[PDB]
Amino acid sequence: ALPSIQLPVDYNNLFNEITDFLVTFKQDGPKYMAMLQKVANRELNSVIIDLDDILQYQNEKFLQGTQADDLVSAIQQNANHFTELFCRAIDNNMPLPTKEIDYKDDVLDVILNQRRLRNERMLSDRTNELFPPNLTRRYFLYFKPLSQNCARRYRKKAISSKPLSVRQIKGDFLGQLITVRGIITRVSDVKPAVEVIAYTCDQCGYEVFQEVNSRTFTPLSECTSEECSQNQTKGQLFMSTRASKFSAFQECKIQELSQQVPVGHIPRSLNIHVNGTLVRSLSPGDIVDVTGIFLPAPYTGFKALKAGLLTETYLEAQFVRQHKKSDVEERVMELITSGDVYNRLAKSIAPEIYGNLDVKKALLLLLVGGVDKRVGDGMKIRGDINVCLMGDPGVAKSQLLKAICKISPRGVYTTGKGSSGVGLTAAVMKDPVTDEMI
Amino acid sequence: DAVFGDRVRRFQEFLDTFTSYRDSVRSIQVYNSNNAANYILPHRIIISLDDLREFDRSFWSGILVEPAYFIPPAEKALTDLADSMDDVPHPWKLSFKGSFGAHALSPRTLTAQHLNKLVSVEGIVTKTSLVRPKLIRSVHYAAKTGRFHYRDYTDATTTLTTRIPTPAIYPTEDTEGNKLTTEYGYSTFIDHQRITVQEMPEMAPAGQLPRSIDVILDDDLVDKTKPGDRVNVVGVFKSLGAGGMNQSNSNTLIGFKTLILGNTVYPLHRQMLTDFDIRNINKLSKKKDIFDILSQSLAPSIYGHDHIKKAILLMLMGGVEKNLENGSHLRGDINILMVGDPSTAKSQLLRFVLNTASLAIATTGRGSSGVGLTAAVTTDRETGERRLEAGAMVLADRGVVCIDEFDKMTDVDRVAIHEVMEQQTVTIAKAGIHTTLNARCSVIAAANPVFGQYDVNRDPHQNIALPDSLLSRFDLLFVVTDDINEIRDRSISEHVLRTHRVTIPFLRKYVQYAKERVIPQLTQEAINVIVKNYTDLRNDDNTKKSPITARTLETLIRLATAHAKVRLSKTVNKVDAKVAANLLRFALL
DNA sequence: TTTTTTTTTTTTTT
Ligand SMILES: Nc1ncnc2c1ncn2[C@@H]1O[C@H](COP(=O)(O)OP(=O)(O)NP(=O)(O)O)[C@@H](O)[C@H]1O
Repeated sequence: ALPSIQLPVDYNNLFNEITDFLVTFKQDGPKYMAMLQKVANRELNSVIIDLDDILQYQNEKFLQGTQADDLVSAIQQNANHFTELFCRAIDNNMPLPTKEIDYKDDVLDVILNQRRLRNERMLSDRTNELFPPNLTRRYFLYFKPLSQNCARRYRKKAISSKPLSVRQIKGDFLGQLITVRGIITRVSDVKPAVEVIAYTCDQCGYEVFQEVNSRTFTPLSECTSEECSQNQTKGQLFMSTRASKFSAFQECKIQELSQQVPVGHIPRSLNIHVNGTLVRSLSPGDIVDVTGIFLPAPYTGFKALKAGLLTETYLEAQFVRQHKKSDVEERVMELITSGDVYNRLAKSIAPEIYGNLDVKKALLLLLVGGVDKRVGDGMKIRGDINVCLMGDPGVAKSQLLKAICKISPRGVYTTGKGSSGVGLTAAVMKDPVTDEMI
Repeated sequence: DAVFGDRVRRFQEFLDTFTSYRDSVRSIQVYNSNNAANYILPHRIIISLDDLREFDRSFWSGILVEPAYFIPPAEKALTDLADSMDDVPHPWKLSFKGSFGAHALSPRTLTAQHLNKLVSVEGIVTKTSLVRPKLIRSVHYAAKTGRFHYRDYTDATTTLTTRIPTPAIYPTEDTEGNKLTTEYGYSTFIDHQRITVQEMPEMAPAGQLPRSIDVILDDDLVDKTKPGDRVNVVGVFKSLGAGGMNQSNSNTLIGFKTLILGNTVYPLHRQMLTDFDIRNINKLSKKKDIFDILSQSLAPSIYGHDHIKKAILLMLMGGVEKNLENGSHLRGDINILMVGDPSTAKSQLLRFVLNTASLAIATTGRGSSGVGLTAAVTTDRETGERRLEAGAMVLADRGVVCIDEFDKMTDVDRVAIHEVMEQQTVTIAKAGIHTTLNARCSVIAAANPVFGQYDVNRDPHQNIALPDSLLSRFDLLFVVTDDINEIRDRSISEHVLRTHRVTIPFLRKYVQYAKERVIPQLTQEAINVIVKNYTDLRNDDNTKKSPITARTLETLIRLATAHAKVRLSKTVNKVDAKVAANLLRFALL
């Protein structure tokens, strides 16, 4: 019944290494001692733990002995447990006071304050097994990748590292923290999810905390509390939505680069979850180096349908690196003193296309447009320059527009089909997937 | 299962005797660690079955016959052996070859006896049920009691042998009740797939239609093969599933849908040039009339039209490519169209571009939905996932699309056809997934005169049959007259009569090589001429006919570049441009 | 002990 076999991997000492990893360090006082505080100080939420300093810290833990067991490779080979352990010890050395906490001020801050004060005080009357550590956090943990120029220490192969295609993505990559690159598509809107989630009880009260594990769970009422229980008959209990905590969740698919792919083989988009402070980080149609923990989430179901179990998996967000993110009037002041603002900047329009600066000349009128006017009643007199092109076939006039919207403020580059009637007139185009009728 | 070990110690003798397999065995065992010295190898081995009759025929036959009783211990034997190999610093797999067989058969037929036996079965790949990774081994970590805990899950599709319904739940707090966390990044997941194969349509016996059957692809076999490819697929044909008799449902005759597990999946018709061959490729490459030569051999029956032939080979190279940095590409592949009175051999001419060309797929008019457009397989198929599937033009990526009656295609298709050529991609909004996927393709078609034989009499305007931007993207429009010369007609007759009554295969072996080695880039010598030529066109070709654009000049680039690959010159040269100046004259006159 | 499904093809129609 469930055979069990030893392996070189042991969490026991690694925990200790994590304690010495945080709050004890120099090269980057250290970053792990007072920034952790600044989280407990409530000026910051995201805990950014770099694979960089895991490497440099193993430079402190090896070279520079005494030698220590593997980290970044053990990390990216598992990727999930290291947020449940490396982060769990953070509770121990976190600064107490910390500074200027107040209470309310913040809503629910007094709730949890008086949660554990009414908890300990109602536990003080009974004494005259505790709210889980994940309940009080208010900080997310984000690992970031090591490319790296200092990964060249080197551990060589162990670096991924590479932003491989989803075609390159494999089944052995389950439970592996990796880099992936690709376009954002459909980017589900941010929604709360859940975390513990304390449901109150009716007669003698108390409380119980149902862990939030997986994607779904069974709700429960009965009575757990010994006093409402068995007398009489059972204390009723309901969920308290202000006793709940919600981790931030926005799931977004990321499509393949399309040049990563073999010539046939339609693009394969992959499923990703967002958690935490990194919410809102990703917007539609955006290429990014996205690193994250990739885990199976079966099933619901179906079930006996699948078989084999055929996981279907998903990705969770960890880190985001996005490609391509007065003294400004002074930056303008070589142009102000340049003279010939109108003809010169008219030459500056689409410098690629040769000839017909007479056309660019009017395009210049467009980029600025203006000024409108308001008649005082009022009804606007444009104010807006509607100028059209002509002649054919190619001319690469498309380039004139192509650069114009690329540069001109709030531009829309369109065509006949192209932007439709409903591509121009707000209607009720049923929303695909996430619903509905947006 | 003492006999299970008997198959192994029988085959154990086969280990190291003969040892000719251990070379590649060791090789895997080395190149893996050589990638481990870097700064990827599959675990499985091709075994020519041919050798095994030289040890045990008594073992031989059953390998095909009852592989469930034979292949898993020899499977174990590969692993056993390789494990006995160095060094300390996985279940593996097999393929074989054939050397067949009974068991030689095509997918058109199968069962009864053919079931439960190793078989090689070949053909068209469709529709490509798309990839999802699959669960196999479970693992968990107890605390504080620690240790390491695990399960092993087995689907009916895994291995061969029937086994108890393992699925499907995590062991989850095995006694004593200690918490057990999933080991992710530990426990095993092999990817799985099910890929049907349609028998070749042309080898179909009668009016009866093509029948595909599925074959499961585990581990490596996935992503090896796209739809539409000719593939010999070998493996063991499983009897799978309940007979409807598992339950009261359903009371009926029907049942036992079945497929083939494993094994090899070879593509067929790349290629293999050795040395002695490519030495001929280059020996011929030295000769300066070879362009015309290669052109003539294209159409064994067909009369002349050598300018069209040349044009075709010019499309057969691909004419390189150049991708801008941080900007849109300059299309290098060549798109042409044929037009003329019926019996020009235009369709039949397309059928030559059917075989030598190394893909792509040809179509008669219709066509659609959106051709290469996926048209959004709906809904799902399967497990709640809406899916796309390879369309014609997509399947044709980096290959030859050909069209019978491009004039007879819908006006609605034409939209995406513009999208096929300039934009050179595929935009999909339909349900749906918004992917823009590369449509880059070499495309040639044929259109008949809109009205009768007036192709020659009427102006090109109204003779187009497919205006307008469609005309721009075309590198060449070829008017071919059915016009009569009795002088010519004698010639027309005799070769046509000796019909029913310089080598092409090598031409494919050469073209393929000229693609990857090498791209010519450019020299200014072509440039110092074709410019003069283009302006010469604009100041002249408008005193004759139309059209003229910058694009038609960009074809001078592509044309010259095509012949540049034909010379196998490391660079573009002036005389190649002279080949272009040749081709466009006859293009418009 | 039950699970869960709207495009694409063709059609007849003002
Ligand atoms: N050298 C040749 N030149 C022309 N036709 C040939 C030649 N050799 C054979 N043929 C025959 O000529 C016919 C060509 O028909 P073809 O024009 O290719 O089909 P099609 O164009 O689709 N019919 P249509 O659409 O009306 O033009 C076939 O029957 C060929 O076998």
